[PDB]
Formats: sequence, structure tokens, C-alpha cells
Amino acid sequence: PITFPPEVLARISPELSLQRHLSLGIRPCLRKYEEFRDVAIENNTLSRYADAGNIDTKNNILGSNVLKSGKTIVITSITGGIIEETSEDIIANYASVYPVVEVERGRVGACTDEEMTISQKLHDSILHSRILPKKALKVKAGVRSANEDGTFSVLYPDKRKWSYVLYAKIVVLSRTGPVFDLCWNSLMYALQSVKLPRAFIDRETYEIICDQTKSVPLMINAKNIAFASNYGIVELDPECQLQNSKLNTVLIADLDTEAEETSIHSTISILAAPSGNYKQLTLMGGGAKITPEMIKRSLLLSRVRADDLSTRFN
Amino acid sequence: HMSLSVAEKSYLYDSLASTPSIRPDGRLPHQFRPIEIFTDFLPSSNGSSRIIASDGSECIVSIKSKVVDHHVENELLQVDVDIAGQRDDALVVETITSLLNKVLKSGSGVDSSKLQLTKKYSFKIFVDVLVISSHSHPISLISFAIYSALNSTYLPKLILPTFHDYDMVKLDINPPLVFILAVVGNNMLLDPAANESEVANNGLIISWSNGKITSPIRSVALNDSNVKSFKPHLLKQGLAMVEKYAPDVVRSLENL
Amino acid sequence: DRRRLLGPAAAKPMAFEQELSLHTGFIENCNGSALVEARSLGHQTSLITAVYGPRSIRGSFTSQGTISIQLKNGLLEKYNTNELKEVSSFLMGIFNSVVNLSRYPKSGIDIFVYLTYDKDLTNSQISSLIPHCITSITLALADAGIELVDMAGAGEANGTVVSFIKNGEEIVGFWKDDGDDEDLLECLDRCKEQYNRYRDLMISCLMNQE
Amino acid sequence: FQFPEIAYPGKLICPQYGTEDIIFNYVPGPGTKLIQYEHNGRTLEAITATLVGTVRCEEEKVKNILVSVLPGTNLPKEGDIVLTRVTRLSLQRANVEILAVEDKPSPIDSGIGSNGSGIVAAGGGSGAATFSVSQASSDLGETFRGIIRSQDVRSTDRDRVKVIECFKPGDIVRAQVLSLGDGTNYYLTTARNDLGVVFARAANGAGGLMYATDWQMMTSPVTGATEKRKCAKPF
Amino acid sequence: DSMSTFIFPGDSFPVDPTTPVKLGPGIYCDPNTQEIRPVNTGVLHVSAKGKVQTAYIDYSSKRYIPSVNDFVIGVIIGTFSDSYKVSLQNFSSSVSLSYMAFPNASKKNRPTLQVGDLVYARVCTAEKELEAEIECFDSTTGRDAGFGILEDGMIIDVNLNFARQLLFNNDFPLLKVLAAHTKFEVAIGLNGKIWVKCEELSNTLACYRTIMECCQKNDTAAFKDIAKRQFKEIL
Amino acid sequence: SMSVQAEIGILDHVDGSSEFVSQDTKVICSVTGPIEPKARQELPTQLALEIIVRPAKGVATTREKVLEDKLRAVLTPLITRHCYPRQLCQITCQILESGEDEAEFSLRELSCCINAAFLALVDAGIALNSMCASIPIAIIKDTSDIIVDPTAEQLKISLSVHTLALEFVNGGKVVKNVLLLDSNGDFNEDQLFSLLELGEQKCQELVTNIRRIIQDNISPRLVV
Amino acid sequence: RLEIYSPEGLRLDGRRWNELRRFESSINTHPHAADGSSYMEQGNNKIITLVKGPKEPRLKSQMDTSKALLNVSVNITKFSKFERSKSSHKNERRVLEIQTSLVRMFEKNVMLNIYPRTVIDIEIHVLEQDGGIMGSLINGITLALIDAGISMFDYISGISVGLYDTTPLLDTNSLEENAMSTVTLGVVGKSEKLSLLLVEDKIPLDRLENVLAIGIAGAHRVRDLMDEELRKHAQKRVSNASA
Ligand code: NA
Ligand code: NA
Ligand code: NA
Repeated sequence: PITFPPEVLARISPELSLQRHLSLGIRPCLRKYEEFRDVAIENNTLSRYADAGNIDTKNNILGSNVLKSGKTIVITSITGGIIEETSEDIIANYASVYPVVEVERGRVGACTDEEMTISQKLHDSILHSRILPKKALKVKAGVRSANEDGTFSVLYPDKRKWSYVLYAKIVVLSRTGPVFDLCWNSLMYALQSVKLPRAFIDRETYEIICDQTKSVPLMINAKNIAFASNYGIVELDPECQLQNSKLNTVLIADLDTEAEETSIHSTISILAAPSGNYKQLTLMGGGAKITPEMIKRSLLLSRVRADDLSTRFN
Repeated sequence: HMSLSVAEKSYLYDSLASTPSIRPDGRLPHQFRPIEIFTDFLPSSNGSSRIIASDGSECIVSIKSKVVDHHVENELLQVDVDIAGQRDDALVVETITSLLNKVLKSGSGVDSSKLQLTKKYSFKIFVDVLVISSHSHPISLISFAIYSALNSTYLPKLILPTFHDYDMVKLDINPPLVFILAVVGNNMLLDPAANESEVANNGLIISWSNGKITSPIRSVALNDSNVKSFKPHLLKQGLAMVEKYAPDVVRSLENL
Repeated sequence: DRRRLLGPAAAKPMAFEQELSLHTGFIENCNGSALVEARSLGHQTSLITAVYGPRSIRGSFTSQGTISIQLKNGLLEKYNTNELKEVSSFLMGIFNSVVNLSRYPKSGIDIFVYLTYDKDLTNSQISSLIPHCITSITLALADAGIELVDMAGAGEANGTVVSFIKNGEEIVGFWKDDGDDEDLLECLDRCKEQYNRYRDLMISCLMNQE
Repeated sequence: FQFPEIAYPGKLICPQYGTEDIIFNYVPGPGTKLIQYEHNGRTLEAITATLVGTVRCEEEKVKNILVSVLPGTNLPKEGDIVLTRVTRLSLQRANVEILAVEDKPSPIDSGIGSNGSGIVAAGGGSGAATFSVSQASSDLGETFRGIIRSQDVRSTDRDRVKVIECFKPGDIVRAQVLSLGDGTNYYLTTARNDLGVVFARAANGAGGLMYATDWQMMTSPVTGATEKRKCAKPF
Repeated sequence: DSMSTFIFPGDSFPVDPTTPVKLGPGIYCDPNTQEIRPVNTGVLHVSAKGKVQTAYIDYSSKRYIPSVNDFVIGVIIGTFSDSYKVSLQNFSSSVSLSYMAFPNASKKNRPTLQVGDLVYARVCTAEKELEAEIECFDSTTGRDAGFGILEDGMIIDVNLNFARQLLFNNDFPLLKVLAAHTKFEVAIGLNGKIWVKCEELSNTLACYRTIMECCQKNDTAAFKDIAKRQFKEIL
Repeated sequence: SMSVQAEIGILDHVDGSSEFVSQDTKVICSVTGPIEPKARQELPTQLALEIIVRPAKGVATTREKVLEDKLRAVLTPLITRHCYPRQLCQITCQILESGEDEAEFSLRELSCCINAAFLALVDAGIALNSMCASIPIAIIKDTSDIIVDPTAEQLKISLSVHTLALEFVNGGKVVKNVLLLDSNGDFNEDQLFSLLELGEQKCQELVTNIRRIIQDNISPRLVV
Repeated sequence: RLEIYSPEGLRLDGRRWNELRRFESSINTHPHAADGSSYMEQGNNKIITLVKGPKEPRLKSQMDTSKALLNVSVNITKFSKFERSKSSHKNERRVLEIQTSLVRMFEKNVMLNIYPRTVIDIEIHVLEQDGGIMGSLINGITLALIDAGISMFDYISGISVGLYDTTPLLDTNSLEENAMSTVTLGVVGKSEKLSLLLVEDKIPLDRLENVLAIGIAGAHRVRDLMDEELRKHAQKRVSNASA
């Protein structure tokens, strides 16, 4: 009786592996249909403001997050810069971060389609979910006036304009499936931990420089913070069903384990807020027919997942 | 040269590991191959050197200078290496670049004070290396060329700084030398040939300055086929060998 | 950059003896993996290695294995690219001495070392970081099922990194970059003690874990 | 003395020979290597484990013995059984890609999802155009490639073999490695009862899975139609 | 049936279920659902009967796909050990032309065709798993079948529909309006290639121009006029 | 209410080509295939897709990469790929005019890209499983109304934006599947399903119109 | 502004309108590095040209069954100018244009068809630069290719001519190249036929022909020089090799 390990079976016949597992009410990732992977978070451990008592001088990380789901790890770090500005709920008044996603797989070289699309979609979804107002990125410049004559002190208000620019570096270790959701959630927690450094100043122009210790809260709209979910729609093939000693379709949550990623072509992805509103929805009917029922169950599961991810910490 | 057969490698290794070692051209373990050097041929540069080895390895070094604030530029000496047939991205090129930058670090590679003009300004030294040809690790080749170039380097004379229009002062400094050694069995070899480097158990990069064995010191695989471990007494042998046979390289290079 | 979101160009960046934990096989999409965390007084480090291989190589037939080593800056861009590639070359030499390359013709082994965390509260740190790199790479290679003639170990003292095999009888690696001038023998002894401890810890980790 | 049973890299198992009576000659098998260590200013020739796992000394035909180390308590080699995917077909040969070597997937990451949302080959995306040959062995989903020549399909009747009746694109074929070949391809064979098509789909990968009915024939359960392959014997 | 009807991919197939129907281009039999479904946009074409009717969809295409018994015009782009590498269309997968595939051909007597030569051949093999094969002889008897080299002519790129119409439809006036002006040799290749040679270069040029202009225009009756204006030898 | 302009077979050196225009959004697409793929693109049992999207202004970025990704998600199940094993289909879209504020939105461009790509695939003669139609839909800030084919102005004040690409069979009367639904902004379930019903109707309208446009210039090419 | 051309008819360097800079060449200067080689000095321009081949193609791509592959690599060192360039020039579009220009120049001169399934790599190092560098590159390539024994139809002589107001100035240096438009010419042998014609800045049409007239002539002189070296180097190394 010839036999293949689950790994190499997932390599050889992903569809058959998926169907066979689903015939037993389980998945090749050893979770049942609507069972998410648990998540664990280490928040603000890499930031320079990690320790208020002993602030790291060399560090330039404004925000930090370390997420772990299943066996996949995501490390997100928020750095910053300043741009000189020139010259409602509408989208014009909102901002976004500029993320660089680095999914650690065997290769070395320029960005893959995965990394590029995940980065861009992170940016765009941050913009459209309206989590970060442009107003919150405005810098209130203090001025460095000289102590008597002999050194220098800075005065902040309790004359050009300026704006904060946030950058995100997101590295993904031990990828086993689609990692956009993990990146989004990690970036959310990371954004919640960001502290904006205070800034001061002295055809010719003087540079603006950030204060070493002082920092103000990055005030984001907590109302609009959503969390990410993904789902697969699988059509059961009668021949590949196990004996377990007329067509059916099942909904699957939190895809993983290659067999699922290779076989499933009908996918749903949601950014859902704890309040009840939805920030993003993506339907791709590459395989099985996407019915309204599936959409509704997906929205339900996305919202409970959102409540879960927003409540489980603090 | 490179890509020798297993038979050739066995023969060469057996000759090089026997006591005493028999080198393919009959050289003594401490003997260098004939090279010749030319200087002062690039007028546009402050210094210049060209070194040609007997096996064909040829290198060119240019010495240029520019005024900089120490405070904004703490590094007053920068080495840029360009090897022909190798991209600037290449691992070996950046390795050699880093190494050379460390041998020549203004910190203690050379005497920084000799560069100072004013308490706010000085000459930054740009050392540009162009390896035209190389059949072995070119680190010693480059090092020697740089030595010659620096020992024949002239800079504009100070009188914001203004400079003499026609008169220039010779840059006085003791440039360091980097030596490369081949570890074959229990034998240490100076100036390893390509075929010698193809069978060498390992290698030793040993820097040298003012008559002292200075840093950086590296162990370096001269190949990937026969890289083996070595005993510490061999390292001691290499160091002793350098500090014994270095002042004659220094007096040979510094006699003009 | 056309392949990255770097944001506005007008913007400018914001300016302003030791305990060991060793684990293996926690990264699922590679052959080998190792987590090494080190804690000394007022100094804490932590790094991860991943061995992808034996993989296929582009180009002509090769008679033996071809090892690549890639150092990746973690968090802070702490080190120069040239120095990273130099250290990479050093490690390549070491594990060219250690790995049984004859077993892997026409094949490439790619090793990645992520320098996630390196915060030392004390107020050229590459040297002190190299032995942990070597530890992690040996662990990950053993974890990947990549054959090793020995367990490559190392130690650091006075800017002198020395990497040993065979119970410290012979040397596979020697790195000396300034870091003051002291005689060679005691650096050898200290680095050898570090090596032996690291070796014991690594075999222990390879016996509780694999 | 008795050979130690647990093994780690750098650990010495036994000397080159041993007498207990006759003089066992020790052959360094998989996971071991014959290294000449130096002790007390003197030479010792020993079999050394190069892997982590249980050592085994098994006996095959004064009399020498095979010493190896097995993981637990890879790379295609000559004689190794590999599971492959038929990529190309021609009158002379069958091009395949190695998916697994001895119940071990190669590579470990196939690169799924790397290239986007459609159905894309390992190097059919943006990443393949910007791959650094200088700094890496191969790209993300790159596999060891293999060739099953028409002659090496069967044991007999090798002269007039139609590869189109043996394999189809997309088929999963169980093969054995004849030779290392060149840099591009291993040379494989299916000339054994346990070697050949282990998985196949009707209509050249488009239809549903077929099952092996006879040595040279599979059939589809839903259609009933039969297709001609060279089936590896199950069980 | 006899009434041809416009059809889109996904539309319901309108032929008689009880009547057996052999399926041509445009009509796809789904490997999983076993449903008969149209996959090309165009005109649905049902032949009368016989023994079974043919249902096919005539659709506008520019890209040729090799099918057996097709007369094609290729260009030699490579020479191998026992075959020619031939191109039926730029950027398309090449086709094989055996050295044995010629009249009076043996291992001692080889064909004299070089890289860059035009060959007029018949698609003898077009398997979906293999490289297509063409021939320059009657496969049955082994003698000349009107195939072979095309020398010193001019080639014309044309859409598939135009070429098929040119080879099969005798009520097509282009050849007739061309014959009205000059004597010419023509080779028609279903791969969308038309070879033309006249005794005088001027006349061949005229043929080229008028054939291409006729190809760009949908109206058939215009041809004569075009030919006139083209053979009036304007610049 | 919704009227579009569309042309077919406008490019000479490709197998198929199309020009799609909705409001101010203008996109030209080309298709070459099935042709020989390079080894890294090749698939054993099915057609491989090389998809390219070029912006109206500037040079291709990650934005256009996402556009290519979604376009691929739409076109992959559309094409009968198993008819062309080990072959390539080259699909290139050149956005001539965005018809929307590029920095904030790209849904118009995406929809027109899908429509144009479909039309060009039809013109090329490539086997398609079924028909397809895509529309952009917006929900406005104050009115909270659902606008199909929204203008750039309407987009500026939109509360949410949506791309709806549907797959049609049987004369364009039956919805086989939803190829793509890309929803971004703030919205709820009720709004979603209202948007889906209206969207489906308008997309059916678009399918009909597209059928007519296709037959209008394909029919004269063919013989009775 | 300064007397680029004095009423006396002299230039800043002291040359007249129709005089070449100092032109010296050396052949077989790197016998252990390349099959052919040339070191060349034109004014202050100092260039090393290395010809490797014909040889086996590195890849089993880039192999042509009908002709040889010709590659040209131009290395403009960072120390070629007075002010060191902090940036490499290797991937600049200017350098790529120069490379492709030289390649397409010598594709029609070198008999590539008699070296099929081979690759001819040309490796150039510009050690020092002082204007008119294109013609210098051309001359270096010609010399090195001839030294390699690689067959070609004729010499190709490169020269530059600036246009100051009404008068053209032959073989312009760096100072003349600035504040003036220049034409670069690649002339085949002693013929009037041009391999290369490069104009990168605005020039009055009605005065272009005249600029060519002297240019060609100058190029001819350059040919006579290169020739004069080769023969000598030939005459020397064919007599000493005897007995
Ligand atoms: Na290898
Ligand atoms: Na000439
Ligand atoms: Na003259």
C-alpha cells in the first residue's frame, strides 16, 4: 500500500489532498472549516519609546509589533520622516503609510508580485478605511532659542508648514499561506503603538530637527480600525470523498498549508470593524460559484473575528 | 591555474606539503615573484601607480584629494575598488573594499594628523583601485600598488583655505602593506600562485604597518575545494614569517 | 523606486559570561532554521538563521555543493553593506571547511542570517556578533539535515573572533579587526572556552531538539 | 567497544577496522565520513557521523559492514526514487520536474502565491525578471529538472516505445535516478514495476482524477473512458 | 442546421440532442461536466448530415494553431540532426520537418533546404502533447505531392479566415481578378501566409499590394476595383 | 443612462485589440496568443498569462501591479486555458485617460481594463468560458445613494468605491459567477446587497450592449 | 569667455585650427590579459583597450551559428576628470549609447561571419579624459582589434571637430568642448564614407558640411598615425622572431 506524507501529498495532488481532508470534516492545516489560527502579539518592543525610563538613543523606530499566527511570524516596524508642505470625511483629507513588505522565502532580489501587491494594498486600505487623517500628521514646530548667551533651549507651543511621513517595514517569517491578513493586523497594532517625535527649528533655509525624548500620541481614528479575514469556497468532488467507515460546497476560514492555497480559487477577503461596518471586501470567483449565503457567513465570521482581534489584548 | 584536474591537484599538493615544500616554479616558501612598478604617470591625479606581476596580474591605483570638514566627514580616507569582469555588487569586491578601508582607516591605519590643514578643514584621500587582471587573490597586489601610489603622492600646499598655484608638498605617511599567505598542510607560502591557491588548505591575510604586525588579520579560503582547518602554530608561523620577511618588502618598495 | 512605496522624495528621514537560548526547526518554508538569543550584563542580542537547500543551481555542472550566506540587517540598519558582505565571506570560508560539500554535486545551499535584535546597554560590534552567527548557522545546517564534518564553534575576545572545530584542536576561522593589541594566546584561550561552552550547548540543543 | 547509537556531527563512531576474530572493515555510508583525526601527535582513522540521528551498521555482501546515520529516532542521488511532474513531452524523451525525493518535498517552498492571484508558474511573475543569479542558487519555486528518455521507460521493447502512450503533461510519475546527467537535467527511468505514473487526470490534466486499472491503462470513474499510461504498481 | 447562427461563448448550444454531432473548432466538451459549450465568438455552422453532422464555429482569428491535413507555408529557422526547425508564424511554437519527410529521401540522400527558405508543406501530425509535424510528400506512397521549396517570391501576412476562404471557396474572386491582370504562381497557407510570384517584379508587387488591401477590406465586391487601381501601377 | 464607446481590431501587429471608453476613462488593450512562452512562464497543462497594465501618466508602479493582479484574477477563470497547454497569452492594457483622480482612485481604470481586455480576447479568437462585464459603483457621503458609473466629481465625495465584474452565460441572462468584487471605504451589509442587485442589473445592461458591439463588427468579417 | 580663437589664429593650448593633438599609440601592451590590446594617448586622453577573443561563448545562449557576437565595455574611471565623480558611470544611458554605437560601428567592419559561434569581448578603460573621447575610443578599438589578429575590412579613424562661430577647430579638448558644439566622426579607412556621425548640440545646417571637410582630413591623418605604429611594431616583431 503506497503512501505519501501530507507534505508531499500537498505537493503532488493539492486538490485531492484538500478534498480528502474535507471529506473527514477537517483541513490539510488540521483545523475545521470555520476555525481560525490563534494569534499572539508582542507590541511596542522594538520602538525607541519602548522603555519610558531608559529611552534608546540609537533607535529610530516609532512603532513596533510582533505577531504570530499558526507558525507564521510577522515583524512590523514604523519609522518616520518629515516633508515640507506646499501651498470632512472625504478621502482628500486623509493619509496613509508607506509600507515595504518583505516576505521571507528562499529567494534574494527585487520585490515579488506578492510583496508589491501586499504593500500597495496595505497603503490603499489604510487610505480608504480612513484610519489616518492628514491633520494628525501635521507637525507643530517648536523653536530652539539660545540660553542667555552660552547654550540652547527649545520652546514648544502648548513660519512654514510641515507634515509627518510614516514608513513601515514588514518582514514575514515561516509563510505557509496568504499573509496579507497577518500583515494588516500587525500593521494595525503597530500603528496603535506609534508615538510621533516632537520637532523644533533653529533662498536660504534651516533644517527642522526632531526632539530626542519628547513625543506626542499618533491620534488615529479607533472607530475606523478594522481587522482582516480570508475565506475559501470549496466545491466537493464526490469521487475524492473518503469512505469514513448531488453537489455540495463548504466555507473555509483562514487559509493555509499550500494544499488549500494551491487548490482553492474562489476566495473572499474582508477588512471588518468592531463597530459593525466593513472597510474592505474582495470577492474572487475563480472556481466555485460565490453565493450570497457564503458572503453573509463570511461577513459574520469577519465581524466576530474583528471583535476577537480587537478585544483579546487590553 | 584554476580548474585543475584531481591528478594535478594531488601532484601539486604532494609537492607543496612535502618537507621541504616543492613549489611548481621552485620558489622558496618566503620568495616573491618578479613584479615591476611605475608611478607618477597620471598627471590629473595627486598620486598614481601601476603594478605588473609575472603571471599577468596587473593593477592601477589613482590617488585624488578633496577638502572636507572633519566634523562632517570623520573618514578622511576612502578606498574604492573596481575589478574588471566583476560587478561592483560582487561579494569579493565589497570584501576587498571593506578590508582595504579598514587597513587604511584614518583612526590607526595611517596618521590622520598628516592630512590636517585647519581645525575645520582637511584633505580627504580618495584611493581608486582598478584591477585590470588577476589570477589569484589581488589583496597584496592592490596593497603594494597603493603603497607605491601613496609614497609618490603630492598635495596642494596651504598658504576658507587658499592654496599655492604651482608648488605642492609631498604627502608624508607610512602606508600599510597587506600580505597574503597560503596554508598548505604544515607549510606557509608567501605570494601564492594560482595553481598553489587552488590546492591550499587555507589562507592568511596579515596587515603590516610601521614595522609591526597590525590589523586586519583574516583567515581566507583561497578556494572552495580543499578548505580545511589548521593548527594555531601555523598561524603563529605565518605571523612570524610576515614580520621576518616584511622589512625587505618595505625597503624594496620604498627605494626610488 | 518602481517596485516599492518609498513615499514622497521631498521628505527626509528623522534625525535625532552570557546566557544562551538555542532552538531549531520553527520555520516551516525552509529546510533548516535556528533561533539564538544571548544575554550578557547590559547587553542583549537575538538572531535567526534559515537554510534553504540543497537546491538547484543555474549554470554548468558543479562537482560539489555551493554555499551562499546572506546577512540581513534587523530593525536598525546597524552595519555597512561592505562589512556585512565581508563577514558573509568569512562565514562562507568557515562552513566551506565544515560542510561535506562532496555529497551535494550540482546543488546550492543558501543560508540567511536575520540580525533581528542587537541592543547592548553599554555606553565594531560585529566581532562580538560573529560567534552567534556561526552557532546559529551550524545549528540550522544540522537542522536542515545538511551534513557537517564537525560542529563549527567560535568565540570572541578583544576584537578577536576565533572559530574552532575538533574540540578546539584546530582553527576553521580567524577574524582580527583592530580591537586593541593584546597577545594572541589568551584571546585563543578565552575564545576556546567560549567555543567549548557553545559546543556543549549546541549538542545539548541538538539532543533535546531535532 | 559498542558503537554509540545516538549521533551528531563531529562525533566519532568507530575506527576504520575491528576484530571480533575476523576483521570488520567499516564503510562510511550516508550520514558518515571517513576522517583521519590527530590525537597525541599520532594518527587515527575514524568513521564520523555527519548528521543527527540513529546510527546503523547493517550487513551486506575480512567482511566489511555499512555504517550510516538515519535522521529521526533531500538531493537526488543515483538509485533514489523521486516523484516527478511531467512538464514536456516529445517523441524522444519526457521532461519532468522533481517534486519530492524519498518522501521529502523539493524544494520545501514551491512559491505558491508569490506571483499573484491567477495560475502562474514558479517564474512567471515579476520576481523572475529581477532575480539575482550572482547572490542566490536559484529562484523561489525552482526545481531539480529530470529527463525520462524513451529507451529508459521500459525494460523491454525499448526500441519502439511511444512516450505519448506512457505519460501525459501534468502526470505524477514515480521514477528512479539513473545518472546525475548535466547541470540542467537528471536522467531518470521508469523501467520497473513500482516505477511510472502514480497520478493522472483525464484530458491531459483538465479532467478528473483517473485510477490505475491495468499495467498499461487507467480509467476515469465519472466518464468510464480509458486512457493509456505506464502505471506504477500500487501496493 | 443549414441556417448558420451567430453565437457567443457561454450561450446555450442549439443543435438537436438526439442527433449525433461531431464537434469542430469553437465547440468545447467540458472534461468535468461533460457539457457541450461554445467557447468562441462567431458564426455557428452545422453541416447537413452523413455517416452525423459537424458543428463548428467560424471565428475571426489571426493566430494559427496546427491541425492535421492543413496546407501551411513555413520558413526554415534551424537545422537539426534528423529534422528542420520551421516557423509557421512569428512568436509561435516551431514545427518539426523530418529529413525523411521528402520524396526520394534516404539517410544517404538528404534534402537541400537552408535556413531562411520557404517551405510549402502539409501538417501530418498535430498532437496536443507534442510538437507539430509537417511533411513535403505523400505519406502513403512517398512521392512528390506538390509540396516543397518556394523560391524568389513574396510572402503576404493574412488573417486565417481570408486564407481558408482563399483555399476552399471557389466563388472567391480575388484569384480571378488577379488572373485578369497577370500570370502568377500562388501558394496558399492556412497558417495565414500567401506566397505569390510573377515573372516580372512589378506584377508581383502589384499582387502583393492588392492582396493586402483586399485583406483589410471586408467587402468582397470591391476587389476588382482595388485590383484595377493597384495594377494601374500608381507609384 | 449608461452609454459606452467601444472598438475592435484597431491594432495591426497583435492578434486581437480593443478600445474601451466609459465617460472620461479611456483604455486600449492588446492580446497576442496563443504563442510560445519563455521557459519560466510555461505551464504543462494550460495557458499561461502575461498581464501588463500601463498608467496614463508617469511610469508603471506597484499601483499598476495591483491592477494587473486583479485583472489576472478576472481573466484567469474567463479563459479556457486547458485548450492551450504550454502556450502564452500576452495581454497588455494601456490606460489612455484615467477619468478619475489617479492618486486616490483607480476603479474606473480597473473596470475599463477588464472590459477592454475581454473585448480584445474576443477579437483575438481565444477560447472563453463565458461573457463578462465590469462596472464601477460609488456610495456618496451625504446622499448615501448608489451611483453606477460615477464621475470623478462623484468619486471625490464618495464614502465608498466598488468594482463589480460579473461572469455571464446564456445570452447574458444568467449570472454564472462573480469574477471580481473590489469594495473599499465604509459600508454595511444592506448597502452591499443593494449595491449588488443594482450592480448586477447594470452589468447585464452592459453585457447586452457589449454583445451588440461585438456582433456589429465581427459579423461582417465572417461568411454566411 | 576668452580667446578660444585669437585673431592670430591660435588656441588656448597653442594649436591652430587644423592641427591634431599629440597622438601616440602602443600595441600588445597586455599580452597576458587579452588576445589583442592597445594603450592610447590622444592629447591628455589616456585609454586602455582590451580585446578578448574570438572565444567560446560564456552562455550557450548569446551564441550565433552564422556570426560572432561583438560586445563592448566602456569603463570611464572616477578619476578620469579633474573632479572625482562619486557616481559610477557603468549603467548611465550615455555610456550604453556609446557602447551600442561602437558595437554597431564595428559590426560592419569586423568580419564576424568568419568567426561563427564565438564571442569577441572588447574591454575599455578610460584612464584620463580631456575631450574628444569618442574618437579616442574608436581609435583604441581599431588598434586593439588589429593587434588581436581579428579580420576587418579597414581602419576606422575617430576624430572630433568643434565649431567656433564661423571657424571649425580640429580635435577639441575639454575646454573647447564646452562653450562650443562638436561633431564626432568615425571615418572608414582613407574613404569619404562615415561609419559614425555624431552631433549632440545645435549647429547651423549651412555650416555643417564644412565641419565635416576638415574632420575627414584629420581622421585620415589619424589613420596614417595608427598605421605608422602598426607597421613599426610589425617590422620589429617579424625581424626579431627570425632566428
Ligand atoms: Na553545487
Ligand atoms: Na580611417
Ligand atoms: Na590636418
